[PDB]
Amino acid sequence: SGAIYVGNYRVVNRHLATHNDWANLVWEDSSRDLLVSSTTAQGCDTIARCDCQTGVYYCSSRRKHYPVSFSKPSLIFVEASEYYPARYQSHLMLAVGHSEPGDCGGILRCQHGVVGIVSTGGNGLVGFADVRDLLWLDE
Ligand SMILES: CCS(=O)(=O)c1ccc(OC)c(NC(=O)N2CCC[C@H](C(N)=O)C2)c1
Ligand SMILES: [Zn+2]
Repeated sequence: SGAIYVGNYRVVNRHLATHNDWANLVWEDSSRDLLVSSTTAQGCDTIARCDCQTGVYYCSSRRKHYPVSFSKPSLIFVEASEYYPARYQSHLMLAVGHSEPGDCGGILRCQHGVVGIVSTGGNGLVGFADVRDLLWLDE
């Protein structure tokens, strides 16, 4: 679990969105596993606007942060789950690191701010949904 709070927006994994997120829907994209809902309280998180390929992510299944080197956002094949059929997920960044399904939502950050959230994983792999291209999160 986990979310990003910036301005009047809450960014979460689309597969973990609540009834309240869908009732206050701003934008969603199944192909990216992202959903953004509106909030009444002001968020203070900062979104990175950069091309960093190194950062630190929070891993809840270890209660620890880990440094990662990650690939540029791209279309990557993701095996079927109870949430989605087998498909290509877009804007996904892959890295070597520990992750379990419940780690989705953990923030990945670089020196410029929030880069994305955990969205997929594998055997010694962790994948992050990028949010740096969503310029409207700041206006
Ligand atoms: C044996 C567990 S594992 O295959 O290593 C593993 C580690 C980590 C994992 O998530 C961090 C997973 N689960 C997933 O990647 N997904 C399930 C939830 C929806 C995700 C999506 N964006 O489509 C895909 C499996
Ligand atoms: Zn950066």
